[PDB]
Amino acid sequence: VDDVTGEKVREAFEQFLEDFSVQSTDTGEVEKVYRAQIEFMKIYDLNTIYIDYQHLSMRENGALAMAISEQYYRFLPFLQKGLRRVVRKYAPELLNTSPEQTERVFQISFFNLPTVHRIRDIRSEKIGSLLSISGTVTRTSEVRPELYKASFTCDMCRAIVDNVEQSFKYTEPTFCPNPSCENRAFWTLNVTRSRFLDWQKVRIQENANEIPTGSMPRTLDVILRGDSVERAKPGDRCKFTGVEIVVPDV
Amino acid sequence: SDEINELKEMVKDEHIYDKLVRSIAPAVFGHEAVKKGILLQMLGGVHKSTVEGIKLRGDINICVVGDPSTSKSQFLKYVVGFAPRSVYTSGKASSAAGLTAA
Amino acid sequence: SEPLRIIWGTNVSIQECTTNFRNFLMSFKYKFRKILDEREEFINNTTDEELYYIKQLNEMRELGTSNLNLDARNLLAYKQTEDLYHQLLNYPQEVISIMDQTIKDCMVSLIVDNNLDYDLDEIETKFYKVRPYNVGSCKGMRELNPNDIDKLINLKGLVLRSTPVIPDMKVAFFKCNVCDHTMAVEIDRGVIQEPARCERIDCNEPNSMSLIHNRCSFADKQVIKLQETPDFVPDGQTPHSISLCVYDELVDSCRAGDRIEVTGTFRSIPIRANSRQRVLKSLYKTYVDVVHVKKVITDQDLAKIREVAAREDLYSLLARSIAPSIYELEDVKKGILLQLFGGTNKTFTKGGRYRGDINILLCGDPSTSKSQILQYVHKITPRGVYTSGKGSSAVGLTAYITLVLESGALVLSDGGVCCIDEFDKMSDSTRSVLHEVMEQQTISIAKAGIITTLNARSSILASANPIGSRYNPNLPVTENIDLPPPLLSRFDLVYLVLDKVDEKNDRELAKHLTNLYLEDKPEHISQDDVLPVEFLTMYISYAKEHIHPIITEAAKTELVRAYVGMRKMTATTRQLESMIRLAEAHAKMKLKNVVELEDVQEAVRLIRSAIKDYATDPKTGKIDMNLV
Amino acid sequence: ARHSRFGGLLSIQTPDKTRLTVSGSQALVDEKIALQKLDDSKKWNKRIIKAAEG
DNA sequence: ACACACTCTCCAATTCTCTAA
DNA sequence: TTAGAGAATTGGAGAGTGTGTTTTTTTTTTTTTTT
Ligand SMILES: Nc1ncnc2c1ncn2[C@@H]1O[C@H](COP(=O)(O)OP(=O)(O)NP(=O)(O)O)[C@@H](O)[C@H]1O
Ligand SMILES: [Mg+2]
Ligand SMILES: [Zn+2]
Ligand SMILES: [Zn+2]
Repeated sequence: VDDVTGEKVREAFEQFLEDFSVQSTDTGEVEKVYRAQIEFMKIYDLNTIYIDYQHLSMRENGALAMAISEQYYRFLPFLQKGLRRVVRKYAPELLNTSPEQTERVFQISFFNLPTVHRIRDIRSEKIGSLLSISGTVTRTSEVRPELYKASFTCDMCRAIVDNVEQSFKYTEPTFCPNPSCENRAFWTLNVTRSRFLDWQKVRIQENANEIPTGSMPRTLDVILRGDSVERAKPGDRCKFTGVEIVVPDV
Repeated sequence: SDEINELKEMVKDEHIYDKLVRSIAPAVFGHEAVKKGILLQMLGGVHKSTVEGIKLRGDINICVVGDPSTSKSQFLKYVVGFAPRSVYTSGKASSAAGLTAA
Repeated sequence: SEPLRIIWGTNVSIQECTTNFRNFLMSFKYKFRKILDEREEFINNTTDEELYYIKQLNEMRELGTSNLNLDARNLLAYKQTEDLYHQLLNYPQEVISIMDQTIKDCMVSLIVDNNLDYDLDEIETKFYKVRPYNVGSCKGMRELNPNDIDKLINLKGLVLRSTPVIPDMKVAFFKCNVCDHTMAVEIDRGVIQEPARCERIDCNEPNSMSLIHNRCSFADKQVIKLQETPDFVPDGQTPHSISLCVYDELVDSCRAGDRIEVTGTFRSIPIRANSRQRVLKSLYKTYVDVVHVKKVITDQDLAKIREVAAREDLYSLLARSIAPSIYELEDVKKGILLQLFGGTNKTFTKGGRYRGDINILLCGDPSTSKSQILQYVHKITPRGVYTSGKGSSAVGLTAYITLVLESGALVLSDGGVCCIDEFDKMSDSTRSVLHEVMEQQTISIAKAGIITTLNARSSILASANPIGSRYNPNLPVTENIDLPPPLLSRFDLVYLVLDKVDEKNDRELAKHLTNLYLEDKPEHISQDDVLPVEFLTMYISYAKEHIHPIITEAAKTELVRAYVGMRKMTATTRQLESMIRLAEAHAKMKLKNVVELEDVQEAVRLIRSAIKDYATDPKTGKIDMNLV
Repeated sequence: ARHSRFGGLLSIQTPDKTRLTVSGSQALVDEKIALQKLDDSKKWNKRIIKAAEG
């Protein structure tokens, strides 16, 4: 079964990356800034791309921006698929990270959203939407490796399982793929073939000047990944953007 | 570029020192001596060490004593409202653990 | 004839409840309620004939809002719903649902029948909810019994604390691991109805579907802790508390120290012995499931307020009406009235913010009725606290580490008045806490694991007796009061009240107090003309919200002159600011937008009168008792 | 409109005075939904038959 | 010993195929 | 064209087996001995 909205969003975001076609800061000449940003990334072997929400707002009567805003968690994989093709088209040197080289895990980033919420304004109706938040940092965790994609091999026979997907808990295969063996136990995680990510936990509390009458400040836990770990510092004031999520009792 | 131009323009002035002293804590009437002291603390001295490895302190500590209604807390309020790295604490409502580390 | 729908275990038919409530909703008019009320004479024939709930529904449509209040007495006024009133109390879960689906259908019917421009899809998308209230007599928290389970209840109390918002699941989302088919499933009775096999025809496989947490749908839940009011506690015992569960609209409504009345179903549930197994305990947990919360305008109100403000005797009228049964003490009453109004709050782009609040100290002889006055202020103010000197610690008065931070008296009292009695009994250690809160109206904290600053826009009203416990005329006034100068400098008004013997005064006082015992429950009152407490509260509240006086140049000249007069001779710089603040409070009380010469002169006069300055020896600082 | 644990209980009486029980708040008002929800609880489905390869 | 999770086994319910009237 | 006799495939009833369980601060109110 296939989601048509995802494919149409994918190949519309593709066209935005191709031909946003803003004119120069000094002259009436088309500049194509996002293609230039891809070239810049190629020059310096970067892994993240920044997009302006105002540029997306004016595109195609705003429907694309609405779909990205209200259903970010559904559409984020399709946005990744859309960007991969464009980088292949104009800068295939960026697709890889001598023996063979694994693929680059690109990160899309957004800024200049219309409004900033307080920690006190987080409510369950907004789960999975795109938001921006501000507060004072009070604690930070050390950087830890998070398992992103896994690969296992069987003890009772020479067989391998690859690209197993994790979500919130450490997860392992359901069968031995070789039908000559039935053992489900004694898997081992191949640290060379599997892939990890950088992960950091930080904790924030409300701005003192914003607290309402007779009340006290609430707090929140925030997750940082990739090239943004250790950017935050205790006692500083920061502004964040991302999506709010819901975490189980593992 | 415009920031550099503005900074150069005020750097060139003959009367810059007096204007700087006069611009600390605008709401407080008089007490130019304390304002001058606050400016010099904010700028600070030069940190250094000797061949022996001993360090020489490069910064300035200040204390203000006064009888009531002398507006002495306004200086602390201005400093904590202005200086980029600063914290305000009350001697009654704080602990040694909360002051250093816990 | 046909199958029927029946509330389980009742033989009540849903058709009758639906039709009766529809008829009530589309034909009730306010005049019927006045028939149940004491007189037909009250009726305004023009207004009271109107279809009240149709008017409300039109407003809901055009204001874009989703909830309808309903006081249950109207169900008794209309003849067709006299029995529905009882059925509501006995079967709330079913009856309330019936009412909801009635209101939504009526809203649709209005736009399609009156053929209006509004989007039908928009109205179909929304949820509409009734919120019944004023159901009957309130019930004591300890007197709820196991025969009240699942019936509607009404409670009064005070709010202790609220937990943060909890996400509550409402719809589950499944996805097939092999073929990527998806299904949305409805949650009822807390159990997820997971499919046995993937429902796509060609992928009919077992264990094939799986849950996706962050594509589910959730709703807000919160728990509020309500405490028993002292009016109901048994003799020689301490108050109890009960927990309220609240959802969606009402979630963040209420703060610590609030005083409320609620309405909700009284529920009970089992609890498990361990998290591994289905074993339940024999005792059941109990709680309340609220559907409405209430705190304990018209052109006629504005007309009354403007007309009262035009009276010549207004200042004396308001002052003698805050505490009607207390004899004389007019200057004390006046100062307290100006504390109630307050100054104006000011904030600059730079140079800070300046307090509008007034601090008052009452000091003098025993039996002078100081503490009796504190009772009136504590009950008049919308928010506030009363406490005693030996009852208070430094932590309890401000804030408490518990890792979480918790509120004390001055924080609960924010925006209100904090009454402190036996002020002379608390230690110098505890009193030193008040310096920062009175000067800045903020509380700074720096302890293990917590460092922050909190707001405290709190007015202090204090009561004390002098050193030696009776005022000694052989010592100067500052030595009789005996507070240290850094703390005595922070009060806007300081009053001396003295137990001076005089036959003229004593006969009047004796006649006043003995007159209260001529009746069982007295109707007698000290004066012919006083305002009711409700209307007086309305006046003060409106004047606080709408009026914001400014300094006139004339007022500036008089303030400078007056300060130099008190100064040249001790008056500190705070005497100037407190004069400004008192003059502003006086201006609000007349509903003026400007401070004038008259207001400045009243502020000066009241300061001179409070500390008996005219009777003070200007050089020795002693008071001539003969001049009092 | 209201949450998943608020729900009351419904009874439906047939001809010949026999009664059934269903839960949830929408069943109180919508008989079509109640009738459909009633049959949906029942466990069995008949198992099924199935052309091309190579 | 008392609820649970998981494995094993046998038996009959079911549909498919062939034959003759 | 119906139907009835025989063979093959599948479901889950239910029986069995193994398993897990009880159980150094830091902050704040109060009493007591010590200078
Ligand atoms: N002017 C008055 N009007 C009304 N009651 C009065 C007056 N003067 C004294 N009383 C009565 O005398 C008693 C005063 O008690 P109280 O309010 O505690 O006075 P106080 O100033 O707080 N004295 P103390 O607590 O000893 O410092 C009460 O019963 C009052 O009703
Ligand atoms: Mg008293
Ligand atoms: Zn194997
Ligand atoms: Zn499937």
